[PDB]
Amino acid sequence: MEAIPVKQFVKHIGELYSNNQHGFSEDFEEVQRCTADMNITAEHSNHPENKHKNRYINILAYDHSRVKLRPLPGSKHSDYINANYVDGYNKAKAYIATQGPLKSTFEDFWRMIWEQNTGIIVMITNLVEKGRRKCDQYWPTENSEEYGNIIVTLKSTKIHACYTVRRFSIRNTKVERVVIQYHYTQWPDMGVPEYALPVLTFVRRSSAARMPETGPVLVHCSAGVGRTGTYIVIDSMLQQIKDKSTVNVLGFLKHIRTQRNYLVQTEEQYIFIHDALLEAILGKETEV
Repeated sequence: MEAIPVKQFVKHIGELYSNNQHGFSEDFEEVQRCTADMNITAEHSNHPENKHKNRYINILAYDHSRVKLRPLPGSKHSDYINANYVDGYNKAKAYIATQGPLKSTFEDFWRMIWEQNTGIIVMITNLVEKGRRKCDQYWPTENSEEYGNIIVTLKSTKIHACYTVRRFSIRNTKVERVVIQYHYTQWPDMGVPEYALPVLTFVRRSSAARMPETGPVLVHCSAGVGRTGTYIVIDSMLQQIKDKSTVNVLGFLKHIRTQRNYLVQTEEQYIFIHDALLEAILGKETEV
């Protein structure tokens, strides 16, 4: 895959903006089309027994990269959750991208967290936005809550200007673990954040929280495609910049689009990614 030095990437961004953002439009159009003939299937998502497990009927999890739950007694499709492994920078399956959990999927959600050895949750949505339900509260407001065989206890809450951090411990009663939730809270009902700096800080801090060597970082918003893809791309590209002082947004995005549908869902989001990376490059840190 063809990466470009930071200095060239910065000039490339100026070019994508020019001529009424003509370059951004052709880029994203290319992204929108790039899997159209691959017949990537999602039969499980579409199976009538999993229907109520999906937040949106047209947002599916591709079969080849879906996260599978261990089967349950009783049960055939008890392995299904609307969630996919997604690659990160130099590390396959660095993330799980999933929808905002439904009440009917709370057990599954926490079971996946257990079975995957996930230690970090990144939540990029409020429970309700502009009066619309985006996600259900899958964690205890206080003290403990049991979700099937997993007992979740809220240990601490830290509220920051643009995000909140919650520390849980979770116990499997089939028979411990720390799970930390980074919840970005400052998000407009329409469009992308006006300023990238708050988002950059959230990405930096939530990303550093990833301890070796634990399971994939779970990233979700509402549908688990738009803001979720945006986060995955920014996080990955930042890591690539720190490592090699090179960037490749379009190539990386086309790649992860094979892993879950609609990752980075809108052209506005695609543009935001570049604005965010530009400000990261201008603001720091070494070898630019």
